[PDB]
Amino acid sequence: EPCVEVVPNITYQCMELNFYKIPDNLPFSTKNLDLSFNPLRHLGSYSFFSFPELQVLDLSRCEIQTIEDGAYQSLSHLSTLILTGNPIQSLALGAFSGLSSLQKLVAVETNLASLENFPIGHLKTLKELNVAHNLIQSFKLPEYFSNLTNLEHLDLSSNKIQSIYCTDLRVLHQMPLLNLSLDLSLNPMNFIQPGAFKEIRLKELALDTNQLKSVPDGIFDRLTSLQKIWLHTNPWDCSCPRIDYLSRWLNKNSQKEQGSAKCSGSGKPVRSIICP
Ligand SMILES: *[C@@H]1O[C@H](CO[C@H]2O[C@@H](C)[C@@H](O)[C@@H](O)[C@@H]2O)[C@@H](O[C@@H]2O[C@H](CO)[C@@H](O[C@@H]3O[C@H](CO)[C@@H](O)[C@H](O)[C@@H]3O)[C@H](O)[C@H]2NC(C)=O)[C@H](O)[C@H]1NC(C)=O
Ligand SMILES: *[C@@H]1O[C@H](CO[C@H]2O[C@@H](C)[C@@H](O)[C@@H](O)[C@@H]2O)[C@@H](O[C@@H]2O[C@H](CO)[C@@H](O)[C@H](O)[C@H]2NC(C)=O)[C@H](O)[C@H]1NC(C)=O
Ligand SMILES: *[C@@H]1O[C@H](CO)[C@@H](O[C@@H]2O[C@H](CO)[C@@H](O)[C@H](O)[C@H]2NC(C)=O)[C@H](O)[C@H]1NC(C)=O
Repeated sequence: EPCVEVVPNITYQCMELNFYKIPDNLPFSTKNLDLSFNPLRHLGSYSFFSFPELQVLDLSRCEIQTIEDGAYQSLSHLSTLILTGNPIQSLALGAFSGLSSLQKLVAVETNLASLENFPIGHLKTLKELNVAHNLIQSFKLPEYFSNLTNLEHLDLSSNKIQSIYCTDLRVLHQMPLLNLSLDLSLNPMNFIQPGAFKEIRLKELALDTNQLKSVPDGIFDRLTSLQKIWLHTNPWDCSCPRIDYLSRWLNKNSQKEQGSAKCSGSGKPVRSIICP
């Protein structure tokens, strides 16, 4: 057997074994399958018919360019799907058909340019979507996000987002159950429009290591139950009264600040600024 048997009947590690096809020699009972670093290249319909009990499937760095309709149709119990580092160029509209239990979808560095085209609108069980390290230019969340009533973590870090506009979070405003962690850090973001966050419950908000010189007055005033926020490594303009709102807010909410937002040119912590 080429794969490593971690737990008999349950967990198999098939990493870097030059598989060009899904293995057919493993137990039907398998729950956890790691196929990372294999030249899989294309996933046809019913690729995982031998693995109906799968809960976790790792397809990281498998050179996958295309995923056909029903590629994972068999996988009614899959909770975690990992597609990190595949040069995906064709994702069929029914690519994720059958994934009735999916809670975590990891699509880091999958050549993703927009959420609009991304066929995940039927995955109502989804709790976490990780699309970090991609090519997304817009934070406008598509209408299908209203289907994702269990979403609690959205990672859009290391993308190509330059702005947050008011309309961007429109879909989320109608969703009271929401308790969302939102990572928008490591983006070339230099603009946040006034009123962009209106009373959403963002448990966590990361906007560090962007290109922000300022934020609108009152931008965070309507946030509900914010627990942690990252704002550091931005070129903050600490001239008064421009920095008045943000310095006041960070001072008051200092327990929530992770890391230290600092003034461009002086390095003084933004939370320590007091305008005359
Ligand atoms: C956002 O969701 C809606 C509906 O959500 C349902 O999704 C299913 C999979 C399941 O999770 C369930 O719990 C949700 O209520 C999507 O709109 C619906 O799309 C389906 C097609 O998959 C339509 O069903 C079809 O209906 C026609 C007749 O009307 C039949 O001939 C077909 O066989 C099939 O049953 C359904 O009508 C749509 N509902 C409405 C009111 O639009 C929507 O597509 C989705 N958004 C995205 C972009 O994914
Ligand atoms: C547990 O898995 C076995 C098959 O895997 C066995 O043999 C090795 C691969 C070994 O590493 C270890 O995983 C395990 O002992 C299942 O038995 C097989 O079931 C199929 C039908 O699905 C039969 O056709 C096979 O004859 C039979 N054994 C063989 C030789 O492969 C077994 O059903 C499964 N048990 C549970 C509780 O799910
Ligand atoms: C979002 O916040 C809500 C409100 O506190 C959390 O829901 C509660 O979670 C605790 C612990 O699991 C339970 O004791 C309460 O009964 C829950 N209340 C509800 C709404 O039924 C929720 O867990 C938070 N979400 C995240 C992702 O942390």
